[PDB]
This record gives sequence, structure tokens and C-alpha cells, in this order.
Amino acid sequence: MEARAQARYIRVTPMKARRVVDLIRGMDATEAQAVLRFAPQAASVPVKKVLDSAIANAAHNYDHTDASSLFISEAFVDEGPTLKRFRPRAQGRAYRIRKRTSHITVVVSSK
Amino acid sequence: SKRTFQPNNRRRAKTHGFRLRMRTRAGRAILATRRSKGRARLSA
Amino acid sequence: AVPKRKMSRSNTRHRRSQWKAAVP
Amino acid sequence: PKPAKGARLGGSAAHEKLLLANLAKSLFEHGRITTTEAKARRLRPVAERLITKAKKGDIHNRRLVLQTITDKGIVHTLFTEIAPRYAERPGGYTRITKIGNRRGDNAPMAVIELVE
RNA sequence: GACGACUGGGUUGAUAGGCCGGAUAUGGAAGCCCAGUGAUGGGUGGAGUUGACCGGUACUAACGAGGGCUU
RNA sequence: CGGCCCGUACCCUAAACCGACUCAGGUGGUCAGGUAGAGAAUACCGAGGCGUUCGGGUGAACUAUGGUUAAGGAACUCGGCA
RNA sequence: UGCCGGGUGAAGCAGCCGCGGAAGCGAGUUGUGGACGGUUCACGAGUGAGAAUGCAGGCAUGAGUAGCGAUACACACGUGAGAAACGUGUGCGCCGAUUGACUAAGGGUUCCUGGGUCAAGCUGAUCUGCCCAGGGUAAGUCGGGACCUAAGGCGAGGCCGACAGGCGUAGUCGAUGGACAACCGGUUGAUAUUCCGGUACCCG
RNA sequence: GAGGACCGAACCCACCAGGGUUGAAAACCUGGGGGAUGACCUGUGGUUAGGGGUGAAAGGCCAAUCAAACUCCGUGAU
RNA sequence: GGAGCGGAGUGAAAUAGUACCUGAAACCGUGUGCCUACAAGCCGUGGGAGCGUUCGUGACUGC
Repeated sequence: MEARAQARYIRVTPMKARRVVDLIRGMDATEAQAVLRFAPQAASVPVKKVLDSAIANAAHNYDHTDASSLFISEAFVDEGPTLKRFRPRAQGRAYRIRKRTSHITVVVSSK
Repeated sequence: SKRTFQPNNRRRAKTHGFRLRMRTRAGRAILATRRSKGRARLSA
Repeated sequence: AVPKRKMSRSNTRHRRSQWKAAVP
Repeated sequence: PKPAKGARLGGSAAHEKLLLANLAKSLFEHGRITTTEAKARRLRPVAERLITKAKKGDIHNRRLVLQTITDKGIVHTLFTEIAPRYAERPGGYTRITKIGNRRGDNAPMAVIELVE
């Protein structure tokens, strides 16, 4: 019953996103929302916003309204287009700073 | 401390100005060789 | 000090595994 | 109350005194405030001591409370509205409840209120 | 005790705070009265304030077995 | 009755100028209150302004800026450097 | 140049199965791809890279590490999808020969209103000196020009110099100086010695 | 009531120490320190240009570069 | 909230979606077969048991 959504170009570094997505692999869909709800990390907000699209797609598109037999089948974060800007530092030099992005994908399947 | 560029428009038009470039024939070559190279701002 | 060599993939990943969040 | 180990709240010993004094001002003004967990723990013994002094009620104690809360209006309510309420209760005048972490700096917050 | 960790307690509860008392520390509160032209002094009174030390007191907050085989 | 042209916003001991930066630096001149004090020093205030430009805790070693040290008093050190 | 292939799927890329003594090959095959290739004999070469502290682009390691740029903010309410940072109120602290109010130089629209939160802000943002649209600077008396000249510059003729060019007279420019007539109060979101009110002054 | 006079803020400077040293800063910060009516400091406008300028003289300074600046050209120098 | 995405639709083709023909390598992930916590390793090579969606891995041992 694989239904999935994903957010692309989400402005949070891939490692910081993986820190949270590695909690929500293979648990009940609702039980995963109740974990991202009470999660200190700031990446848990975009991730839970994608976890809700997956359930919304499962209910609407494929007519699996009951969102309690679902578990996270797949969830992974892919690298995204990095932005590059500079920073003035001591003695006239400049060090680069990369503002990384990520592509978060979540897949819910029936148990 | 005090850096090596204190802007002053008056003193930058009496030194690199167009009127000054047209006074010395050595300076009119600078103007002409910038016209031929195609620059937009032809003199300071 | 400065890194003497590029850290091998095995050694890099041994460490980043330790940078994990805890289930609430 | 016993002093704090380690770094003082607000970055200085002077700031701490005025910080805890004004928090007590607000707690008596509204009866309940939401603030950082560490600040709530420091504020409990200070506020409870002030209530103890207000229970006695005499002019001398009113000076003593005034050394901490410079506001005469707040002290009036403390001696004439709050202290009568706690006439019978022997201590433990404040209740501390933990809430979720704050957004932005993930500081653990808490509610401290006067026990009804 | 850097953080983990270690130790004790978790309503069958004195773990911490508060509240009562002590011990300590300073050293004679505020108000009132008396004396003095005044600065000040005397009485009420080893007073008032007071943290960590001490005794009381519930008022506040307390994943993990089903035993391999051979001799 | 006529009296022309340019400037007139905004910043200016600075987040808008010169330093590549919202940079602990530099930037001519004018205004200049109260109390103590000789004073434009210094302490607290006025007119007026600021608290936004990463935070919350936690008594580790250690580093830096401050503070106090019994008895001795340069015995330290190249040197009373601090 | 002769002979051939191609929407019945060419080049290129990724495999699988075979082949050669090497550089390598397959008119074998599969997937991707979607319009150009194979081969005989010759002919030409910007014809083969792993190193030059080589050059350009992308991406790693150091590492979720150092730093986040000099003293204090707290609470209540509000807006809001979301608030430690945005608004309002209260309190507390700091500057105050200045963390206040102006001006020249410089900058050049950063000023005001409304809207936005993708890029920027060493976090955050509903906020911004950011982005978009619109608006805003009023002079007979303020500063300067139409008045004067200093240091100095240019310079008709002119002198000197092979050429280029150097100097300089009359003159003409050149404020940082001289001469010259307006003060108080009010107003807008943004301007005021400029507009408005009162009373003045100067030249024709 | 004179002074290249005395003490001492502004202003100019940089003797000592600590910090900073991939810094807040390609020369600064903190506390002391020197001059502080003069050979002083400073604004505006001028002016001296490379084997040359200027220099109370250190080969110092001449746009973060000076025992001979910088740019283009000879030039693909050797 | 938006961004973005899942269905749907256009298209011959939507991992051709205005970040867009082809889409290599470095680099980053998910799943999966094997090995790996008494071991000294220019990380390969010869011998070799075992396990498994000739092939993949490689206990142990020689160089």
C-alpha cells in the first residue's frame, strides 16, 4: 500500500536532518508523529510536515483512511544543492561557508 | 588606524578629471586608448 | 595542530555513529 | 535562603538579586508566571520567605519586605490579600510545574504559582 | 560530578525546599519613651537580622530465563 | 511690481563615511545641565537614548580580566618585570 | 574512396558473456538514450597524463569541531501557522564632554506608508539600513554661484628649446579668508531660518 | 605675570607589561607612560615624481610594496 | 503558512516540470548476501572451510 511524499530543497543540513529521520524508521505512523512532536531538534518540524503528507496521500489518493495500520517503510534524506558564501576573517583572508540543503522522503505502507 | 584612501570628489576631479586628461598630450593618448578599448567610464 | 592525513572512511564513520539523538 | 553554587543567574551577583526580587514582584502581582526552570527553582525559596514575613504583618516586617520589593502597592497586596490566605498553611506556599522546552533556545520552562 | 557515570529517596515517603526550633555569625534592630539647644546617649532587650551545621514537621515537589552436545 | 541657478530627504565618535564585513580602529567643527569637585578628570544623575542582532544551564582541569591573603619581606629574577 | 548499418532504435553511458601476447576488441547481448555510425586502402593530426608546491569546476578530511566580534535584561498581554529576539505596559540596569542634539566631507534614496519573509542578517523572525510598489527634499535674507582676492594653476602676444616641449606679461580662475539683507512660534508620516502666523530687512 | 616653565584632561605620541597571534583589528585592546603655549596639534586649498622627490638622517617615507614605486610595452628576456 | 509533494491531466516520453536533451566520476544515502568485538593489518596475493540474494563474501594460514 506504499504511499509516499517528500519535501525537496528543505533548508536544513543533511546530517542534521538524518539525526531526526533515523528515529522514525519502522514505527507506527501515529507513534512516529508522537515522537517528532516531543523532539528537541529543530529539524523535527519539516520532517513531521512531510510525515503528514505521506499519511494524507495514503488516506486520499489510495483510500486507506485508517491511519493506524501504517508504519514507516522508507525514510531517507538526500543531499541537495549547496549554496556558497564567504566570511571575512583575520588579516584580510576569507573562508568559505556552505549552506547545505536536503531532500527528505518518507514512505508509509500498510502493515 | 588611518587608511590610504580618504575620498574627496573635488581633489579627484582636479587630478584624474577629464579636463586634466585633455591638457597634456600624454594624457589625451590615455583617453584615446580607452575609447578604442571600449570602456564605459572614460575618465575619473 | 593540523590533521596529518585524510581520515579513512572507516574511522570517520566510527565516530559519526556516536552523534545520534535519543528516542524520547 | 541558601546561595547558589556556580554561575549566578543573569551573569552577576548584582543582577541576580534584582532579577529574583522583580520575579517575586511579578509572582505576587499575577499569582502565576512562566519562566525558565532554573529561575523557577531559585525563585521558590525567595518568594516563600517573603510570604513568611508577610504572615507576621507588623510594621517591622513590612520594612524588611520593602528591602526586596521596592513597590509599596505589591507589598500592600502581599500583607492584606496573600498573607491572610496562608494564615493556616505552614510553608510550601508555591507550586512548580514543568512544561515543554521553549522554542528558539530549547530552554526548559516551568510555571510557578501560588498554592490556592 | 566537565557530560556520562556512582550513591540515597520516590507518598509504605524526611530526598530537597519551605515551616518550627537549636548551634554559629555579627553585636544591641524598627516603633515608642527619657535626657540633651544639637550632634548623640540611655531603656524597652544578648535585642533584630541571619546561609550551608543539627533535630523535628508532608506544607510544596519526588528491557530481562526455560539450561546444546560427548564421556 | 520683480528679485535668478545649485543644496535642502536620511546617516554623520557610525549598522548608511575610510578600513573587503552590521569590523573592539580612524573621522574636522558646534551645542555642553544637577550634586560633590579646581576641572570638559572622576562617581551618581538631567535633556535624551539604549538593553537585537545567538541563547539556557552547569561550583571540572585550564586560560584571561579582577579580588584577598597568615609568618617572612626580593630569599624570585638576567634585572624589584609585574 | 568502395562496400554497408540506423525510430525494426546511431552516438554516448552502465552492466553481462566471450576474444587477443600488449596497447585493446566484439556487424555479441541487455538497460538507458533518442539521431547519427561501421569498415578496406591511403592521407592529416590541437592523436593518448598520474605527478610540473600545474590550471578551472565540483566534492571530501579536519567536524557537527573552533567561532558566533567586548557588562543586563525580566515579566504580563497582543499579533501570529510558528515568538527568548516583533508591538504595547510595568520594572531593572547602562551612557550622559556622550550610547544625547546638529553640521562639513563622504555615502546616494538607506528617509515615510503599505506589502513580503525566497536570497542577506554569524541563531530567530511576523521584524530590518534586505526585496517590491508608491510617496517624500519648497529660500530675495541659511551655504555656494551671478561680488573680491591669497598659496597656486592656465595664459593672447612673448622668450627659450632639433621635434616633443619649459617659462611667463597682460589677463582669468582659485576659499580654507574678506563684503553682503530674518527672527520667534506652529504644522506633516516623511521638509522647514524654505510652508503657515506676526513682526522685520536688502537690491531694482 | 615672562617661559621651546611646572602638575594635569581634550589632542598628539607609543616607554613597560599582559592579551591578541587562522586576532574584534594585514599593527590593535587593557592598565600604567611622554609632550600637553610650542621646534605644538589640526582642517581646507596648493606644490615637489623615480636614479628622481622629501628627509631634526632610520636607507626612513613616496597609496598595506622601496639599497631605486606602480602600470603597459621589448616579452613567450635570460 | 508557503515551499514542496501524492493522485489527475498534456505530451511519443514528466527520474523531458521552466532547478528542465544525454546525465559519467569524485561525494552522500536506503535495502540487501557474506565477514567482522583475543586482534598488530603498503590493506594485496597463493592455499582454503563456511555461508548465500560460475558468481558474492572470506574464518584460518604462507608470502
